[PDB]
Amino acid sequence: AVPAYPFSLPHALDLDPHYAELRRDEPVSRVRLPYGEGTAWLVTRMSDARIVLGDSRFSTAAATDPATPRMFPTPPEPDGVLAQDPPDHTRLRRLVGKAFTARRVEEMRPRVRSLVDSLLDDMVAHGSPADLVEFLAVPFPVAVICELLGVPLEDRDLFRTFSDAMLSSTRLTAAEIQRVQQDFMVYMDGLVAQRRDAPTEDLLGALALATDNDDHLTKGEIVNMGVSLLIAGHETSVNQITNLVHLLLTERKRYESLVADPALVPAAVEEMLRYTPLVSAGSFVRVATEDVELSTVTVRAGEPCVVHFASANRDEEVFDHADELDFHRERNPHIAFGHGAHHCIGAQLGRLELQEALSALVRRFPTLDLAEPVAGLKWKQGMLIRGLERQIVSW
Ligand code: HEM
Ligand SMILES: CC[C@H]1OC(=O)[C@H](C)[C@@H](O)[C@H](C)[C@@H](O)[C@@H](C)C[C@@H](C)C(=O)[C@H](C)[C@@H](O)[C@H]1C
Repeated sequence: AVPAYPFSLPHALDLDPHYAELRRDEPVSRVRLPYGEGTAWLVTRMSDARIVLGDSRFSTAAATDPATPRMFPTPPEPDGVLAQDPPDHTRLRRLVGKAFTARRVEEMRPRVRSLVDSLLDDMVAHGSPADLVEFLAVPFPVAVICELLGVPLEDRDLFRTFSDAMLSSTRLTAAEIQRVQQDFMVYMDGLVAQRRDAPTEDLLGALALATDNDDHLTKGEIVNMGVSLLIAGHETSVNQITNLVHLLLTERKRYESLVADPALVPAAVEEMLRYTPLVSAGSFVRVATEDVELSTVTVRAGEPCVVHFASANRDEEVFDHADELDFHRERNPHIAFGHGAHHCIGAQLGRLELQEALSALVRRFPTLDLAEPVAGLKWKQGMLIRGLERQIVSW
């Protein structure tokens, strides 16, 4: 009876035109998600998005029930941050949030700028043409989160594999993913356990203290924070570097406009954050705990809702010429980093990383162009997020 969401297999970074139709004439529409049972409201507009994400009457904890609609094979892990409601959620985030403040993240620009340069030095050693993914997109975020978290850099292939499986949408089965979660939890649990009598000066260390020094928080929750930070810490930024670079080079003018004014980069990062559907479709589901008014509908208590971040970021009531990509927007109140209690904790880290990668490239490689055809570009399929597996560039 009700439409299947996602509405189509994704292509590149392009939005299904049905989102625009929905925004205009049915901003809160009912849908059938690929897993779980029953039905959920899809929220396509910014005003409503902020209510689902921002309001205390929406619970993510309530979506841990296997019967709830969701975008992924496995029932959500109860111990994950996305599934915690405040105040427990607040305490959990407090454990680690100090290190992610705008101010602390800013402290890293120097380590991060060196790291980027070093990895771009190794790209020039190789010489054009080269795979931007191989040389920059993967190794840069991976190094940063490894050094931040205190995760062995030699284990990249291990945690990348794990992380890719947990961000599966259509690709893997419930059992394959459920398998990987236990391995990953055991891996992380072993990693924090190494600090029982070898305390470290890193997040995993702080995480280890919390497991032997906390009454409010379970060990499952504390350990799962480590896996959430490690998955997110690289999966987002790695794909997001390729996404911005794709958007820049497909219409060379954009890349050209940044070479002209490298101070634009930060605003262009914020723009491309708004434009890009990093989350391919949907979001972690929020279940209403009381009736809640949206634009066109009152969501009833127990009814699930899901948000498409990218569609809210194409809302014509809040962005002028929203279907157009523009680095000179005066205001840009996007929700590329979500909104409310679960606003991404690495928003400042992601920004730092994207700024520094894009700056360095725009300074150093003015003659950067896509050295493979747009048609054969290998976008990743059946994962909850989008990005390229390779990006061969010439200079
Ligand atoms: C370009 C970079 C990034 C983008 C676009 C991005 C996007 C998002 C979005 C949209 C959410 C909201 C999910 C929801 O509430 O339904 C989110 C949550 C999250 N992000 Fe990110 N993110 C980025 C970078 C990072 C980084 C670098 C880390 C970690 C180092 C990270 C860790 C997280 C975590 C843990 C959450 C969930 C926290 C919670 O449940 O409260 N993200 N991110
Ligand atoms: C339905 C789409 C979402 O994926 C999920 O909910 C996944 C099942 C989460 O368990 C993933 C693996 C967690 O590690 C996140 C903390 C990663 C972080 C980057 C995000 O929050 C991300 C935006 C995420 O919410 C969306 C991709």
